[PDB]
Amino acid sequence: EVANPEHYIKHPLQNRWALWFFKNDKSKTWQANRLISKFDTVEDFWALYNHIQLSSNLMPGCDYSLFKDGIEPMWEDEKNKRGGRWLITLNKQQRRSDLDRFWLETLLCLIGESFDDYSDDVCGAVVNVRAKGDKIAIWTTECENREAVTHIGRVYKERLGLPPKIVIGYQSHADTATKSGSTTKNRFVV
Amino acid sequence: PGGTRIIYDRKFLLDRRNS
Ligand SMILES: C[n+]1cn([C@@H]2O[C@H](COP(=O)(O)OP(=O)(O)OP(=O)(O)O)[C@@H](O)[C@H]2O)c2nc(N)[nH]c(=O)c21
Repeated sequence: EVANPEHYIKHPLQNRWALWFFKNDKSKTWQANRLISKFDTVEDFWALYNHIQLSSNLMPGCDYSLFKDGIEPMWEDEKNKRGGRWLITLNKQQRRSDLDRFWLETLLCLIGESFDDYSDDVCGAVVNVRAKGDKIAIWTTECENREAVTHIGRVYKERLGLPPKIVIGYQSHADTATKSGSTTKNRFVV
Repeated sequence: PGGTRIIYDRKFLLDRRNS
């Protein structure tokens, strides 16, 4: 009496993930503006994905964040404070043409562990829906892990399939401007 | 290094989007 798993068992993910939503209130503290749900199988990922609004359908000023269970989508978290992110800056036209598919590919890269061993350095990704231009970013745990960071950025850019000549940069969180712009630099580029 | 990581290719994941 041994049922065949492939017939009734859900496809497990390497990690359990949590989806977060951010609603700008302008007044409230950034943190006060929430967890949606968590999942750790392929089937559960789609069930959640299929019933939530596409990023392009969200009001400007909102964010979707998918992070490994236990890691809050903020700079202050133990797994992000020494880290950084690969930033994808989209123009206004790309909201229609690339925002949604780019975000889905990002999700597939995360849950599918597409960066091989370097996937352990991945914390999560966030998509910012903004009137001036949408942004997508994959956050990693340590900005000093060049090998991991550069390989992730390379595979990520490849997966998105955007023109190879376009360069993207990685910025550490501890380096974000604290003045009025103070030139927010990149530590790496690919 | 070392560890049986569960890896899924995009095609595998997309084929089960509706399943
Ligand atoms: C990701 N994040 C964003 N914020 C706050 O959200 C603001 C907006 O940061 P943003 O990443 O949401 O980009 P946005 O396009 O809204 O704005 P801009 O690029 O500066 O024009 C920050 O300046 C912070 O005040 C954050 N504040 C805290 N404490 N922690 C975080 O992890 C964090």
